[PDB]
Amino acid sequence: NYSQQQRDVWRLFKYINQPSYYKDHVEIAHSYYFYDHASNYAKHEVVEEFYRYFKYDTFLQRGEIFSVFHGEHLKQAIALFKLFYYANDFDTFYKTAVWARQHVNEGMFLYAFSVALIHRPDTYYFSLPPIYEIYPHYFYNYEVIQKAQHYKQMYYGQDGAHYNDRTIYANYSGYYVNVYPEQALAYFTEDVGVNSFYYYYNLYYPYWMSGEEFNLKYDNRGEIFYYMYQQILARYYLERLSHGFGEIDHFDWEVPFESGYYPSMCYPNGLYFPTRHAYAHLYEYFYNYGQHYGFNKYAHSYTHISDYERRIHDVIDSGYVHTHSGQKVDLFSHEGLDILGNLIEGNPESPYYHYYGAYQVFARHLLGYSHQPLTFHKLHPSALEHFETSMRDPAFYQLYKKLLGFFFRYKSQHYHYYDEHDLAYHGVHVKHVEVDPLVTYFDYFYADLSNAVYVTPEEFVHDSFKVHVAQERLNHKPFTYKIYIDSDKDTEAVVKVFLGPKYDEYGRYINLTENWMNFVQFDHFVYKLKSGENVISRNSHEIYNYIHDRTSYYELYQKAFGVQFHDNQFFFGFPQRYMLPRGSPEGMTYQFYVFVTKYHPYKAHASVPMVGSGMHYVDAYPMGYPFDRPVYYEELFYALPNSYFQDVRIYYQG
Amino acid sequence: NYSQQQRDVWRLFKYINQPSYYKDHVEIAHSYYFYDHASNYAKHEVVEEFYRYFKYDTFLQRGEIFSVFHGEHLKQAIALFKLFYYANDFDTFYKTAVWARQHVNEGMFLYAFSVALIHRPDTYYFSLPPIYEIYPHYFYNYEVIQKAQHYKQMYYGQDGAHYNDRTIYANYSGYYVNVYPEQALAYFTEDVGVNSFYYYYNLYYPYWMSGEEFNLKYDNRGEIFYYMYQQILARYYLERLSHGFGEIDHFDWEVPFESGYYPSMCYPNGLYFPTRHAYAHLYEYFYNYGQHYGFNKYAHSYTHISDYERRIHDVIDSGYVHTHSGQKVDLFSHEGLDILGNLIEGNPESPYYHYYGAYQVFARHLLGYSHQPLTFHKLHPSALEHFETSMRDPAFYQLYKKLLGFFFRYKSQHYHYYDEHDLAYHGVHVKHVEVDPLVTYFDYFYADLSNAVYVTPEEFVHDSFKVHVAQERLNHKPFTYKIYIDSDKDTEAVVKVFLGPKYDEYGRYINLTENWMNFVQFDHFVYKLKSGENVISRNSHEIYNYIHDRTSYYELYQKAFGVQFHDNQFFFGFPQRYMLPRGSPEGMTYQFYVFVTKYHPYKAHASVPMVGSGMHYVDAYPMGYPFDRPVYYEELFYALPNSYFQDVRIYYQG
Repeated sequence: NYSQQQRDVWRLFKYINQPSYYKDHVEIAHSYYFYDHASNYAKHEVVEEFYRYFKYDTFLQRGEIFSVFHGEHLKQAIALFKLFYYANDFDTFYKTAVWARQHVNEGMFLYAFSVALIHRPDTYYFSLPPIYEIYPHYFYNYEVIQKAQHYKQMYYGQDGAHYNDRTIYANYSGYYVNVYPEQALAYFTEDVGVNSFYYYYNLYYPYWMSGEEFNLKYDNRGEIFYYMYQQILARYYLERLSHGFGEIDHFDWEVPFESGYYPSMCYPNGLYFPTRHAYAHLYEYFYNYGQHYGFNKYAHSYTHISDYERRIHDVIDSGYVHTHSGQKVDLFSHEGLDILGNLIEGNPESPYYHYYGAYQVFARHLLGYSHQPLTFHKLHPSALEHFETSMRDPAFYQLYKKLLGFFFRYKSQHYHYYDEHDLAYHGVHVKHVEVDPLVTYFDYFYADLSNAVYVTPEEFVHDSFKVHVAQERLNHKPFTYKIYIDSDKDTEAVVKVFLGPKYDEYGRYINLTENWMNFVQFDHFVYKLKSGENVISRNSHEIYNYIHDRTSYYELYQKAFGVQFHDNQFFFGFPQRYMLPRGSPEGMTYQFYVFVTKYHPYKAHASVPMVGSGMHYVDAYPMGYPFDRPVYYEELFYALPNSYFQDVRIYYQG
Repeated sequence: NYSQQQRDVWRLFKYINQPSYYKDHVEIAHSYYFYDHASNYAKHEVVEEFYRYFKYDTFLQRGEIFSVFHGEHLKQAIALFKLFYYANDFDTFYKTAVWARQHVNEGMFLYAFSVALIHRPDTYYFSLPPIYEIYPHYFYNYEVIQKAQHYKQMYYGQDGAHYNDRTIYANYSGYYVNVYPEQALAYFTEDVGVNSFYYYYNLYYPYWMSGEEFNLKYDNRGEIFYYMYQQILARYYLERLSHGFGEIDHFDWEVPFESGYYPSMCYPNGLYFPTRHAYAHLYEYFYNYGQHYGFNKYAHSYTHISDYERRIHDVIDSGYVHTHSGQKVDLFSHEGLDILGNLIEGNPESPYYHYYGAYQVFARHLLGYSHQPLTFHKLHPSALEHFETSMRDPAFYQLYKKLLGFFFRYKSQHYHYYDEHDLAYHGVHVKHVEVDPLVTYFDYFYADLSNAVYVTPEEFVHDSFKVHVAQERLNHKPFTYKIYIDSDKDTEAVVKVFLGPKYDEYGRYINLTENWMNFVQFDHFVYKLKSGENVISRNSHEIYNYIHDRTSYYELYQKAFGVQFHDNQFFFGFPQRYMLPRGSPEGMTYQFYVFVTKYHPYKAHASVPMVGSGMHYVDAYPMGYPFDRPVYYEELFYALPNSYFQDVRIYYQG
């Protein structure tokens, strides 16, 4: 049944670094042969491609590091995902998944299987075990994995109820070593929930998936790319303001990269993560000094980065894009932001991928600053080269701020600033907003770390060994804010609440003209107004639209994890405990912007909740609609009756 | 009388940038002739030297910038000070002062006159008008001086009670321009009181005054140099911790100076203060690029700095000093810290001035980073080259931290860490300490800015024009702390209270081993204990021993300014309103260390309160006695019964 399919899906993720020792899994893997049948998949091309990869010494063996930002790794993972996705029936998909689990590389199998599960018509609504639990090596410092393995080695017969079911109290990166100050925001950048958010966003909309083939173009994906990255940057800026940090550092490709990253994580094969030192020179000569290369295109990541940056600048200035036809494509269309997002991201929907390329891929390779692989099968990728650990690197935020500057330039040059009438909602007036005291504190979070040790077959079958990891994760006391609206008739409005800063780290007031980009979508719902006075009450545990529209969320929770506050993986999901940025004992001061507008339903492609169905969104206004473009008159945003600015102090206790 | 002499002394300081238009002053200057008499001064050599300077085109004319860190400026100022000081009777001193006022350069006259007044036997107890009022061009941005001159130009007959007695609301450096972040602590570094403190300290113990000739060796001057600069650095560090800043930046002479200084002040001759840009190269070539020099020793300030730093390193490592005899002088004596202070400072008491030189002079010249003077009479000095504006430059604090590192090295290598017995005070026990809530806030301070404009003779005589400047200066609510001591007999003890940080800017606990240098002397008094329980009550308005022992203070206040909270100028004087570092709304957390010890009277050379008389001090223990040397066991300082650590939160309101 659906419950049994869910349980089997979860079973498939146990002890990924080891072969599946379940009897059914072993039998299925040893007896099944995808190429032998070759008829149960909707397409024979996908199976033929995967067979070509698998047989003729062009496949990533078990035990090798997998990176989705390496070309051949990506090609093989795509082939496996297509094999999983084009299974005519779920039974064939399960047999293929079991075989791949037992035979295909661990990281490659995990990525292909996850993308298939979120994207398959049948298994879209399947919950997935938290990634930080499945593959913990990417989420905890090696001082935690090594301690878990200490307990595992010591747990043998003697000393019962000792070295078992033990809680490892992990610290964040800067506890032991005095790492670079930017890594002081380690409890946020290295939070398992935030990295899970980024990883699940990339699972939902992979940078290599084509919107024509996989229906991701009905979700725009360019506006998604832009809005998701801008919201991540804005939430990071809010956290930095909380901790007294300033705006994210600006960096030049031609100046030594002033920031260094010292990861504390380790690969399951005993290989430590690459380290980027302070003031690292990013030039071909310096970042390939003392290396072989010769036929590695990533060795020249600097020249490719400069080329793609130049091309993006040119297309944004002109507003005219080059296509394979070499013709003139208008970028001023209604969906010009979408075209720009596809162009910059590098997804198969890019106007000309050969010309604009994957700027982010080469930027991550260069800023990761690790040795170029001697061979395909001997690769040493950095944090920036994985989705699960990208947010841990400050260079991640600096790189994507450099990217979003391009979108800001496009909007500034080609978008007309909103006037009073465009934002006006005649007959609606937000009288005042009351928000309960916003308090943020730290609490311990317990996660099943047992997947980081090597279990014996009996232990595997019975899960006898248990080892937890406890981590201080920011949490907030539940709050409920009220919105009072005085309408003129029974209209159907859309309410959009934003969270942004009012004062910078130096206490200076930030004008909306230089502050529109720092606003974080706090809630985005639809309310049916009535003539006269209305009161809108919203709880903290009812907000599912943080920095992202998730309208069909919680119906998947009520089914999969609804058989509380359990890692969803449904849509993207920002941690409910990280919604409010850390405050101060005195209370760092932010402001909430409340907006109300008439309903504009989105062009939903289909009713079924699914990636690419278009059912995600609330309204058809541009994402972050009031602040999606530069603001030329702050007093205009203050004077709108259907708007309201309200100031709150978030209090940190601990 | 004494009151009339005080009033005449104050009159001498009115409108320094202009000739004295008082009738008596003009008559005295025009009729008097110091060389004509040549007998009223105790020495004919001083008058002959000043005459040689004054006549034969080797004197600094009126209207030229004066810098005490220029060799020939310093020589001329010394000659004038010696002329003022060796006046056999006060009447001759007054006639000479009037003549110099009307004829000698303004800055040179002001410096020589002030040093003479603080150092003369007769006029030691004379109060002096606040320096920030006498010569405001060194204490306020030019946007204030130009506005005062606007009012002065507009104030002519018409528009009465308008453009007169006007209050100019001045802002600190970073209000208009987005200057380098280190200048964010502008309300402290640019506070008139703090700069007055430094200027008056340098008036009291000039770097060129000989302790043999002027009795400054009975005040050690080396321990004074060290302790004053260390306490200034520690108070600055406390302020930085308050504002979230860290430890003072360390800089290498061989790396570009990463910090830049943009002063907003202007010279009275319309010349703007030199600016040091970010990442300034300090090498001979770079900081003399495009300049003439050729016979300016300060052009090679870098080589001299390196030489003197090398010599200081060598003497501290060896502990053996080179003298004109070229012999071996023990630096391990009881007064070895004094010898080291004289050696580093460069005062005439230096063991061999030719060999160790004035490291601070050349360091200030190099870090000031201004054009080398084309001529003696055309000089463009920086903030670091004046005593009144040194503390405004972050390079000041970085330079003197680099200096005090030398003393730290000397103490670490050659001083034995205190044990339990050395610090023990048997029979004394500090039970607990109660300190009232420490609250710091901002208030407006009004200073007479009228000395920055050019008045007509009638206006000069009647002081018709009045223009004030209002500035937000940190102030604290009055507090009273209690110290409970349980003694065994009626002993006579010395109480030493220190203020230092407990947590750094990142919330980490600072161990005493790395925290002994950050403790600021809060109070240092003597109490006559009694057998059994004692309670010591001390008010905030009774503390005169902040970062400096001033035992004979307030008897000069009760006479000169006692005919409240008026700028003293007596001894050094840390502003009473800046005693408590700025807190936070949540409350930045510091700690008070309370120490009690048996009385060790200082070797007072004379009873009369005076510079060089030795009457300044309380006890004969080394300055900052508990923390004058590195701490090898913090638990030792915690375990001493006669000690006590108490934690306080200082609350910022505003």
